[PDB]
Amino acid sequence: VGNASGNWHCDSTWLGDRVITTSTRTWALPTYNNHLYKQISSASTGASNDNHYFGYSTPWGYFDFNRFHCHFSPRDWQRLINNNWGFRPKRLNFKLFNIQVKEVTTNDGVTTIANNLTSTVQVFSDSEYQLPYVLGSAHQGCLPPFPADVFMIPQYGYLTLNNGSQAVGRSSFYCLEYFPSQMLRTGNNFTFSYTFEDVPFHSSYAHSQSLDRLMNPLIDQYLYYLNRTQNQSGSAQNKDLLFSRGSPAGMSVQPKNWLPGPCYRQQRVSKTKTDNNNSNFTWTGASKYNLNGRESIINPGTAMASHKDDKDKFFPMSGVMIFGKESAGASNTALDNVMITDEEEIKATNPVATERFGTVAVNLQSSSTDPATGDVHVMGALPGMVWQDRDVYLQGPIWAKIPHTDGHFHPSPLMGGFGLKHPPPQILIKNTPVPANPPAEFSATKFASFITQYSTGQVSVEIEWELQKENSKRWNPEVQYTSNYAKSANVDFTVDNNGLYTEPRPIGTRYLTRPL
Amino acid sequence: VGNASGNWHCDSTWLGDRVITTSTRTWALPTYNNHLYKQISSASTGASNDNHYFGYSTPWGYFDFNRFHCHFSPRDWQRLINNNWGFRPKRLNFKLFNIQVKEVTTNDGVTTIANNLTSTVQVFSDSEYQLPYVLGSAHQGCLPPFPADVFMIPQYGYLTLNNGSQAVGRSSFYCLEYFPSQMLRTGNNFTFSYTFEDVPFHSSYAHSQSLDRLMNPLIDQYLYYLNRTQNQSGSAQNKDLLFSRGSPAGMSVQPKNWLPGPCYRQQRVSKTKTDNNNSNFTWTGASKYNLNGRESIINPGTAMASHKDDKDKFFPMSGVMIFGKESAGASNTALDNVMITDEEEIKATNPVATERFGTVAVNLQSSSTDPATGDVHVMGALPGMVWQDRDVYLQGPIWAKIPHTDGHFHPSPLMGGFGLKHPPPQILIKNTPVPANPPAEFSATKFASFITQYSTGQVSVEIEWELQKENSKRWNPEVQYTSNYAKSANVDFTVDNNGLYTEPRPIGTRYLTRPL
Amino acid sequence: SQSLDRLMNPLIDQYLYYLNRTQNQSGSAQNKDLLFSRGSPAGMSVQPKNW
Amino acid sequence: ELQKENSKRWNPEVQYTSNYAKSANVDFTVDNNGLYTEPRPIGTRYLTRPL
Amino acid sequence: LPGPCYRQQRVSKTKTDNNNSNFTWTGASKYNLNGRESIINPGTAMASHKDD
Amino acid sequence: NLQSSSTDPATGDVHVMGALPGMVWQDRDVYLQGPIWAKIPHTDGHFHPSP
Repeated sequence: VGNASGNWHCDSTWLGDRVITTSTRTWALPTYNNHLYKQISSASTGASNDNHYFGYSTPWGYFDFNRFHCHFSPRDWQRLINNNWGFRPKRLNFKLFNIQVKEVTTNDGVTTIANNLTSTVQVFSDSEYQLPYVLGSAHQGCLPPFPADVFMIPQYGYLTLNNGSQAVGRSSFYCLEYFPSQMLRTGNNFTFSYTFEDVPFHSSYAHSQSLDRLMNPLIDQYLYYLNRTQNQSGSAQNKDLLFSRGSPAGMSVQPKNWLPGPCYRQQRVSKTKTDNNNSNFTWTGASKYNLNGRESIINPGTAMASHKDDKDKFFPMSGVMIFGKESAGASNTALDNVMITDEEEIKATNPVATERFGTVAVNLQSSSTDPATGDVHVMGALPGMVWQDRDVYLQGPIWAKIPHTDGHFHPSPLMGGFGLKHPPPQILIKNTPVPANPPAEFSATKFASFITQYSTGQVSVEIEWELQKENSKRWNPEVQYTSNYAKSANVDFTVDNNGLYTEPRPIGTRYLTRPL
Repeated sequence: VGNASGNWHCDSTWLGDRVITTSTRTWALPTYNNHLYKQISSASTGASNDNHYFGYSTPWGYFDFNRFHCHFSPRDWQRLINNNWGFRPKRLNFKLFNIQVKEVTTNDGVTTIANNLTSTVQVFSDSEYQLPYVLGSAHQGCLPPFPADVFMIPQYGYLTLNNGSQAVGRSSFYCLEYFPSQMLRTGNNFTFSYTFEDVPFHSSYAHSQSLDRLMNPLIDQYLYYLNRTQNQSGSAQNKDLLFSRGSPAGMSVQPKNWLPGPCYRQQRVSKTKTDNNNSNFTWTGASKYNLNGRESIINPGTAMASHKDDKDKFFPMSGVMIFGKESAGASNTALDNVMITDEEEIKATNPVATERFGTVAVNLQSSSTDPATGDVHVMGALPGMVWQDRDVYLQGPIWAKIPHTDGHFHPSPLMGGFGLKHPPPQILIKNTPVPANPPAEFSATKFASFITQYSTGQVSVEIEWELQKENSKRWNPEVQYTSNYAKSANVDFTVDNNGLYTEPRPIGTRYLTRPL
Repeated sequence: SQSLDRLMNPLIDQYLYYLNRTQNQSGSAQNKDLLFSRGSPAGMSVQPKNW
Repeated sequence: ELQKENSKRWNPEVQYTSNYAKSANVDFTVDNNGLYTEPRPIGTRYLTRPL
Repeated sequence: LPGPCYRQQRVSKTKTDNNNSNFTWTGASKYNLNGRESIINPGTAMASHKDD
Repeated sequence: NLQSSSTDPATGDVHVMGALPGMVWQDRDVYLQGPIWAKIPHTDGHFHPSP
């Protein structure tokens, strides 16, 4: 009661091929739905057969830290980037301590808050993945990137089989109260350990060679190919068949061994509105998939390059990660209030999201006006493909539960990060309802007179990350993320005079190089 | 919760060649910056390119006892002085107990304070010197020289590379929340031990001989020197060269072996305004150094004597330690509200801050009107120099972190005291934020509704001081600091009818004598 | 990350004083007098340093 | 013998890097005539530490 | 860099080459210590004469 | 001084130095009839305590 339940453990430790990050934040949890489960749907709303949903709202909250900046600090994030070809999660240690349940009452303008010492808050971990996993969707409410900040616990809500604002019979309704949970008073605590499964290192490197440019620029090939089918000689046209062998002179015609990654073309958009086509093609123009009638737009889809060459002003309509900007709005907001990621270090293996994959024949030439070369806007597969995946970001996601089905393909989370069959389980928390003064005679009616109260406390999260040191005999210097040494009124990743932490821009992880 | 976390340990123990002082004070710590870090600078203010700054304000407080009177009592300070040639710090024991976190609320004039039993206060020690050390600067907020007094914990604030109210890229922003800290409830406590590094004893002695007066006043020297170059004989002038050997008759011309300490002349100022020159030369006249454009005045600089001979009414414009006077103001204030220290027992080795170091030749005499003897106002170095350092005072500083660079010189803190590569680390303390009642639906916006509350408690500090007994065969009595045995209405170092502790005047440490 | 002249805490004053003004303003143009003030973030170039 | 850095500096550090921009000549290499050239001198002071 | 230096006045052994007057005191180099200043004998280790 | 449109230079003779990192010097030679030792004054500090 009068004894601390835990200490403030927050720091980072660098150990050769491993790094350990520990974060601690102060949280606050209010009573949700007034201790009630509620049925929710898109019934009697803006409608739209492509936005219908059916689920439930639980009085439970949940802890989430699926954002990198929850663990690594800007400086740490830098050290990782400039010196490591890759990294991965390993172990996990979750702590919940210093439970403070506060009771609140108001009257005639007077609002006084008191301590309900004899109160409990329930906690449990869905370590069997029996409940709907909602951490895969980049939602807000995670641990504040700034340690001194205080946050609220996001409310838990799930969805089920819906048929246009109307459920089916095979739909599932889950009750979190049907789970064994540990009740904690002001002097209690809650600990939990997790072990990440074996997954490939993240690509924190950028290729030094393009898939199409691997051969030796000094030696010819012992292979030949159809050079000219027209045959020049002074007769304008005379058919004939001629062949030639590859050479540094013509690299685009040499026989390769592999092919660029898959491709699902999207529409292009210029940052300068003055350069954009008119009309509102946001929806009617965007690329989307059709799933049981209701079709959904495609966010960062197939890992494709954002822009080509110098044209750094273009970007996929919905093929890039876009983060907020502290003060940014919810609906309006212009460019100067958002941050668009630039997937560029992928142009060496993956195609460009806006342009075509390639060209394919469509007919024969038997006395027919050949050819028929048609543009390809959607590929996928083909034995021999080689591609990079989407890069992760400081404020970007971390992991995502790989849907349990009969099959999948390169289960890399399209939003970036790691795909885990068994990811860090959901940690659910809830304030125990404390009924107010009951009547003086029995009433089998559902009780509804509860004492309004909330709870606060700290929370620690320790994660051990396995690194992968770089081994390159590259002679010339490397590209490194650095801060503008120039004079400035504001220091990047700090606080303003009003005291507010702002993240200047998103940061990738691909700066060091490696031969393809 | 209902059990004391510690006792009131405050006393002194004299043990031959060692003395142990233990102090205990009651502290109070309010929430700073509303749990926020803020960017601060001299942007949009009185300007002045010599007063620009750029730093940050932390919600953290800090414990400081870098003042002698925090440990030694007036009587103790006397015993030390009258009987010891020197002394030094040895061990350190810091205790933090009886944590009392109080919660406060106000409404319609009504202000009631309550106990938040289930609350914590964070504490940690920068034992790796990773954070900006701000104890070197004689700031206020230390432990009250009077035990019964209660004090507040000073707020922590640091500065970084600034370019005229505008930072650079190489500037550093530190977050104290990124440090592992121990959280304490009402029944918890915090202990810490430190070991002072090996440093020379402080000079608690005054020389019995002047550097220029060491030789035997009864014996001549076997060395000669140019006595007269004019040659008298009745021809008014006749060149010639004559030599003579040293003698008690002429001591100022005898060959010595050493030289007085360094010197950086300052302007002189008389206590009697009527004797002072007109105008405001405080700035345009004072001595200062130029560091990257912005120049800063020089406080107690090179250890030089304050006044010479009888002229005890003069003092360096900025070469002496000046303490307040309890009721003294901040800007105005006249002589009768300040206390100026008198560095006098140093005239035997060190020069006078106001006068010149000496005279130096500036040319030859080859048929040229010699000499050229020019005054010296700045010296430093020279093999053979010997000097004393600035004396410490009862209310004066104690230690100071020696800046980590490639080199330094006699790293004695100019303000006096001891120079420590690894000084007593900074002890930072902070009230854990307790969020008020949150909404009923999620909001990823930065939380800002906190329950206002403060904390109080005691704090113990034990320090073992190594002494250095005196060994002098001096026959005649010594000078001792004593109290005016005469009748008086007020007893020195006590309290008035209104109950207020006042320190009559500053006290040096140099009373006993020792042959040079 | 810090300049020798800029180490002190930009939030706390100093318990040390120094000769602030030797001219003394009051409406008599010039009137000598001696006045002192203690260091402050307001005037860092006049605060007592250590090195 | 090296001396690893131990700084709890939050914000990124200044690092020596190569101009990622397009260029006809790669720094610290050889020209068509085969001659090694060193673009410019390089210091060693990029990382930071509290004074 | 060469060692420290505290220049002194020069004197020729041949009086005929010396400047007039008695600069022995008013010309010599000395330090000031608490009012009473004292001449400087062999001070900073400096060479006596140069070249020939 | 500087040279900004100002009649430079200003090269002034030095008659007193001392210190400066990088200095190297010899000490006074001893003589057959010369001194031998000398007690180094006990103070807070000194510099190359060669008599």
